[PDB]
Amino acid sequence: LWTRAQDEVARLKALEELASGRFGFALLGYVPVKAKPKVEEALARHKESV
Amino acid sequence: SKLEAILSQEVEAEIQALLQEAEAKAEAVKREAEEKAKALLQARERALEAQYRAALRRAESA
Amino acid sequence: GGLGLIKSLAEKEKQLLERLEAAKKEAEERVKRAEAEAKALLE
Amino acid sequence: ELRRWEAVSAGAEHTLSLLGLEAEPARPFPEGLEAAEKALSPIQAHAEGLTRQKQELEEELALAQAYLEPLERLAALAHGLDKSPFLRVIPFLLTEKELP
Repeated sequence: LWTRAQDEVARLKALEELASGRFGFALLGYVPVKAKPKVEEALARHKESV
Repeated sequence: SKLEAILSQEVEAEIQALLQEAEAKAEAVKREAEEKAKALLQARERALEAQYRAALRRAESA
Repeated sequence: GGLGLIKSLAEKEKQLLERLEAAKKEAEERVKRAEAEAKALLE
Repeated sequence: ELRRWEAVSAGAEHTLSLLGLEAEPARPFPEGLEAAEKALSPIQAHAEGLTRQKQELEEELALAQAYLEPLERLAALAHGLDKSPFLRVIPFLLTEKELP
């Protein structure tokens, strides 16, 4: 329960760093070049392949 | 882009749905008032028909 | 990129909200015509 | 909802602290917030009542042991006028043999 609550609280606190576009949203950050395939595989599970 | 297309699609579909919901509810409101007007003319002319009946019967008796 | 998403989201909310209020003004015209026909039929 | 989940996490941390266990990470428990709160609150309430009863009983045992034999000796000495309405008995756990 502490693990699931820490994950949900992390998602909630990370939602505060977002940017809203009046029923629109985006996220920006940094990621290493060696994780571009892992980031693409994570983005493969997107709703419309965002 | 594609994201502009899908967000414009969803917002346009929901303002379309708002149009449909609001105008259907407003027409369902107005129809009862119009039928009230027609049936009120019916009952009004029925009461005035009773008045015409009273006038003919009293002219008969006189 | 980031600033491209900034510009795109600004244009997104601008054009979608402007279409929204244009459609609600045409809804206002529909309401006006409907009560005009209502009062013409009642009179 | 974020405040509710944060309060659930803080209550789980306080329950683990009162349980004596440490914050060890593991696999999460995927469920709703209400059922997880209902599961957490039962164990937290049982542990809180047990810890409060244990702390109160330990304090009571320590306070009883601090003046156990002397209260018995003073009551055995004052077993004739304990609550008689003519004489108050000031008892004092005082120092060594300087009774004058």
